[PDB]
Amino acid sequence: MSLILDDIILSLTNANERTPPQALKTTLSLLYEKSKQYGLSSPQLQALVRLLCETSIIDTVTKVYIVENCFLPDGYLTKELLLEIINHLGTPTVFSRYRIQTPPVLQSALCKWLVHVYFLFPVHSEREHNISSSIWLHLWQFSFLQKWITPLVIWQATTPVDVKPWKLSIIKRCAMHPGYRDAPGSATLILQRFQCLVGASSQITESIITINCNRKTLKSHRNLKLDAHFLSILKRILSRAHPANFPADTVQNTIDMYLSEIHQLGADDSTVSLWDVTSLEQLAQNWPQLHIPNDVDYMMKPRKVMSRDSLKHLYSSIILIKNSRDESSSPYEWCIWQLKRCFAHQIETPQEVIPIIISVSSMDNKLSSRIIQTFCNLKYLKLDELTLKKVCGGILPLWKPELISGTREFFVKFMASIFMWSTRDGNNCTFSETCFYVLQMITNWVLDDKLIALGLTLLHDMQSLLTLDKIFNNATSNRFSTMAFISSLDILTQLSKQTKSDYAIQYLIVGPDIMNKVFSSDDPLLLSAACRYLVATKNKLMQYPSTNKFVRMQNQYIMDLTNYLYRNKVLSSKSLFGVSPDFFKQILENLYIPTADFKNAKFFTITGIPALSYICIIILRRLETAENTKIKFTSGIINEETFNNFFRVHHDEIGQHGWIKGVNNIHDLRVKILMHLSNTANPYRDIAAFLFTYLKSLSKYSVQ
Amino acid sequence: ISRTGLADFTRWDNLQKLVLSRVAYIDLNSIVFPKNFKSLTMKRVSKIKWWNIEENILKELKVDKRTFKSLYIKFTKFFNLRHTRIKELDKSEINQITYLRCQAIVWLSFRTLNHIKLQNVSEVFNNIIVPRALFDSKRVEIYRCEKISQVLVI
Amino acid sequence: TQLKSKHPCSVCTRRKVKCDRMIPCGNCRKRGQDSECMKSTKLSKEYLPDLLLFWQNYEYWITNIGLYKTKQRDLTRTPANLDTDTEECMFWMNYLQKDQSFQLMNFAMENLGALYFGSIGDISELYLRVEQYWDRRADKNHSVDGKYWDALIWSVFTMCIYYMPVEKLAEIFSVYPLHEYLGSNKRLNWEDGMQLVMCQNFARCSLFQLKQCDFMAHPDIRLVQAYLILATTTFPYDEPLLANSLLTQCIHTFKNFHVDDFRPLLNDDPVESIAKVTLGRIFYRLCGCDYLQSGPRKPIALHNSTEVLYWKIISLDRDLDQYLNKSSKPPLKTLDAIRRELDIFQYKVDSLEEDFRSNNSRFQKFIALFQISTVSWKLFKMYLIYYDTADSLLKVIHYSKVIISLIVNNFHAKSEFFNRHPMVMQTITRVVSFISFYQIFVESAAVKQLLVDLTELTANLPTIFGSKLDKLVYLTERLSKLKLLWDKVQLLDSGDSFYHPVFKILQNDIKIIELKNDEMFSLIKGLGSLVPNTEPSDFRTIVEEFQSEYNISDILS
Repeated sequence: MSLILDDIILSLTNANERTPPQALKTTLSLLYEKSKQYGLSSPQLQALVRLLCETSIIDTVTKVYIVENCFLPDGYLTKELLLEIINHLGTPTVFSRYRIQTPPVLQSALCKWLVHVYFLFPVHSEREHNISSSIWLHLWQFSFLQKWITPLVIWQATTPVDVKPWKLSIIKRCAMHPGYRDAPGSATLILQRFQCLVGASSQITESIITINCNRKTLKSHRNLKLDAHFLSILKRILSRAHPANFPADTVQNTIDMYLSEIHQLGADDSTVSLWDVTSLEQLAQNWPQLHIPNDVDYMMKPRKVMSRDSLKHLYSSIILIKNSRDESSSPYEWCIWQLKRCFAHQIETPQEVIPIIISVSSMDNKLSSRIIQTFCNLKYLKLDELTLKKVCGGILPLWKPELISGTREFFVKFMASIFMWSTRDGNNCTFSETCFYVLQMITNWVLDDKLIALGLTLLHDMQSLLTLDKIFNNATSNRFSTMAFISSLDILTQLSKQTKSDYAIQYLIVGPDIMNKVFSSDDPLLLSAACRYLVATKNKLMQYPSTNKFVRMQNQYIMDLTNYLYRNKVLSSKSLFGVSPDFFKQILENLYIPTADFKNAKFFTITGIPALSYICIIILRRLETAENTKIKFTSGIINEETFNNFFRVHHDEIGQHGWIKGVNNIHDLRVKILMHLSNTANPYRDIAAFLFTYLKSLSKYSVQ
Repeated sequence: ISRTGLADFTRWDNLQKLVLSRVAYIDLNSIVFPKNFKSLTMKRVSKIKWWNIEENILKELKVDKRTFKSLYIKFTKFFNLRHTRIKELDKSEINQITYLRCQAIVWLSFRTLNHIKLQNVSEVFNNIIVPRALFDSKRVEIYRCEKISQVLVI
Repeated sequence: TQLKSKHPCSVCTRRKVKCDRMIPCGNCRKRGQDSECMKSTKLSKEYLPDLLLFWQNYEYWITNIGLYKTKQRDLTRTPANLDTDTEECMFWMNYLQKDQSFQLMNFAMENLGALYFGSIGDISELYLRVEQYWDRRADKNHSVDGKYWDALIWSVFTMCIYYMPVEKLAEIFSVYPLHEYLGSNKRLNWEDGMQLVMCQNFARCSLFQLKQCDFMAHPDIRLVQAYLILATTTFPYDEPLLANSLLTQCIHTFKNFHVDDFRPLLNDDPVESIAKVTLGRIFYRLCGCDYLQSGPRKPIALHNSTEVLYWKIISLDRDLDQYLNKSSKPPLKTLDAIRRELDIFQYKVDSLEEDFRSNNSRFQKFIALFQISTVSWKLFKMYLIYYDTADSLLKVIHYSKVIISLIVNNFHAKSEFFNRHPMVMQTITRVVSFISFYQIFVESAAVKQLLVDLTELTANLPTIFGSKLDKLVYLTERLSKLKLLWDKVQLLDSGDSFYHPVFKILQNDIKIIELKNDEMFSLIKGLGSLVPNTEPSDFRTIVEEFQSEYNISDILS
């Protein structure tokens, strides 16, 4: 690609004095096509522009032609290439008589080239530009190239500082000089350009009127004629070399406005305050010169829009970019001081301060660590329960501490403080609500690869406290405790699905006798979670041996749950939830039933469980309306004694229509309601799904 | 050995002999062996937990453990050791079909094991159950086990 | 979204303000009525791949085993062989005459080529043996060497009659003397049954001579040669137990020679080197018959240009069917590997142009052409049955039509015995069962026209196989009735798996066949001293009605 183009330039440099008949022309001919195709990057141009002046074997006629045609730059052409051209520019003298003189026509052609590609010049560091501007002004005094650097000098000098009286004297004297024939035309535009920079400049208008001409040539001198073919290829070359850089439309536009500037001549650490900053684009230029006036009232108390208030929240952020964040930062102390006042109610009202500080404290997790660690105290809860609750919902689930990895021991003591606070108070239900946010935070710990075991250990201590008599009960309790517990089971269920986390399996496996509490409690939603957890657990624990503590308690759960749900053979079993079945018997004879045909079979089944008793009736009533049978089910509970008595009374009418089709007895009924319960989408589909797998009779109809 | 709870060697499909030395606590329930695993030798091990096989025999027998303690009855002269005592399950009380079921239970935890060796142990927190086939071939080596009280052969 | 019709809701065409094109209907969802959507045309996927996984187990335990290699016999009812009860074997020998047998040998010169040539070679020397056979009959003295040639020629006669056309049977044999012995009707001469019942009697004559020669104690190479001829006909499929025992003895006698490399040796004798070359083609046939007869019954297994080409073609088919019984998933790289050779070895099949003047060349070309077709169908069905590649659906259809038109092409130009080759059933039984199983779950127009011409092809086969023809149509009828039961009963969706009565039928179908191939019940009986809930609803009636109507024990003889 560009390596061969380097060789072509090197080919004209490696060989000298050969004087071939056509080999030199062929290399130049190869340079004609290679220059436009590959762009002649800046390092190549520096060697090429030095080669033309170094070697005089090639005629100056073709030296101008290659500058006009081959010099189509795609590179950055920094000041190093321009300095080499500046070295080529000049005239021989007594001091430089030994140095070979470059042709003046080649210098004029070279001066014509960078004018076309001035738009590609680097954005200067405003340190060597003063040297370059003086150099160009000194080079401007040569007549053969005065007509081409004159449009250039108009361009790089855009400031009142660049309008220097010593530069004014040189430009004016050349026009006043008789032996130029073009300086009065050249000086007039430069003086006009310098006029618009400094202002009125009554000294510059008295010089122009002395050097004024008939101004037809000035009109022609105002217009700068750049070759359209030169720019058309240049636009294509620039786009190809650098995609999404130097667009062709803007490259033509940038040249045009540089040309229009010449036409307009005839018609015509530094401290910057953050208070006055309004535009982010200006802020980008002001970034090296940004300075923040230290005022605490504003920088947090008032975006895609453009305004000073658009950068409002960014002001609190750019200072953290300007200087490293620290605990002594004024914005970081304002929130704590405002927070300190709001708990003590020394502020006017805490309601409006919270949303702004919460958003600030939502990010900057290292800062949020300081806020949470100091205000998580028992004493700070005594002042007001609601204000502690509000801040628990903002910064708890979004915090991931990595400073010491020893904050787990602080939470168990502090979490128990709220619980103990709720005991003697007598409930408020504020303990369960505060736990749910911690569970959200725990999953954030679980999501992170670090401290996976640390988070799981914290979760286990929650279940022991959550499963106490006063906070969790099947007789007198709150939905808050159960709804907090059902979310915890989903965390472990989701943890089982993840395979990228290689954690400790005893953490996933829940306690042996703690599942008797969840199973015995007749909360229909709670029982749904247990079936999901049991099914997901059995997906794992397959490589474990037949004899093991983890797999023995899992099989015990499956057998006990099915006996309590559908098997209806608890008495024949040896135990149920760690309780001997004969204990159940003793209660039964003490219980009274007006007509006890099958006393034992009514209580222990899917229909007899109080959690799933009435929802069983609801599904049946839906079936009766859909099928539109002759007789509806008048009873309120489904059991063996009601079903046969219902069929025995209407046995004459059973023979012709009976009941809903597809069912012959109660045993068929108990599944038919479950088929609908499994068919529809509802929270207790999970109950039927669990019972399908471990019923071996119905598993036959499934494939494999 | 089971620091992470579970220990397996299934991926080592060609493993045949495993040697454990200078380990404090080893539980055989957590360890999972491959299909061709045949020999297991342990030396200078502090604590050992044998396979938890006793209750599985109890369920099949449906006999109380205290009553089962009255069931067992006290070639081995070639390799008798004073440290332990050899006890066997009685054949008169157990039916032949029932006895065959009892032997099959023991082999459930003895899938492909052929050689077992005990050397310099300190305590075993359960009854030691070994099949009659491995014991009668002198492939059960309870050596320097002065702390082991009894071993049951079924 | 899966929109292929772009046709409006028919109920909603009444007021067609909008059409969301959603299933069942966006307008119906706004209307909240799915029943009204069902009343219209209006133009469930996770059960098809698992069932295709299950199909491989089904066809291995039904078509391959339980239809051909199964046999149920009770020793108590079966009468043992007694003295003076072998006169039927002698009667059939006396029925054959000296002149009649020579015409049989003349027919095998050009019509039975590429079958006998693999094992016995030319029959020119056999013409000398048959002349000696008639002379040896008069003499009372017999020799073991003489009896082996006696049994070998009788094996050839069984192969000749099984293959010669019915019209050539009339002028060679007189059916009248055969009526009074069999006791059957005199109205039928050679149409069906009579020709078949003649084949087994001659086949039993060949085995009787070996028992008369006491081959139990005298080993010879002719024992292997005789059996390989019996493998050309349908004899092994009729008595799977007899053929498996005979194959083991053939392997036992063959392994006594202990030949590692069968290539000719320059340092050995020229006749010995030649004898080792012709022993190579016998070994290849033994290896081929081992794979063709592979099953749970036989536990002992043993591991010129056209013969080697024929053998390694079966080796190509060996890799495909090894995954049928196992539940493992073959890797894709080896699964697509076979195709890159399947096309190059089908290019060498048609490399030999033809030779129309002799039927020997035509038959071998027909057999070779049939080999590639029956293994390409398996390879392309291999794509669908595990990977569900879209392009394989059409190719499976296309290759199945190739064997459809290949058999019917043989009925037009004096090649009616071309379709009597035993393995033509093996190819067609697998293709008619897969499409029938495919049509009960996926309905397509292309496959519908593919089933109608297959069931007629089975009825067009020659009626020399007999009972095996009647068993396959019954199996297809049972599969045809399943789609009548699949659509009538709605599919249940538990959320993770489907439950249908037809699935129970398929799973219970395999269990019964596996029960028949169980020797534990025979072991306890053979000793002679050690032998003396929660069913949901309305599904037992469906499954038991079909089980009572159609029983898989019917296809078992």
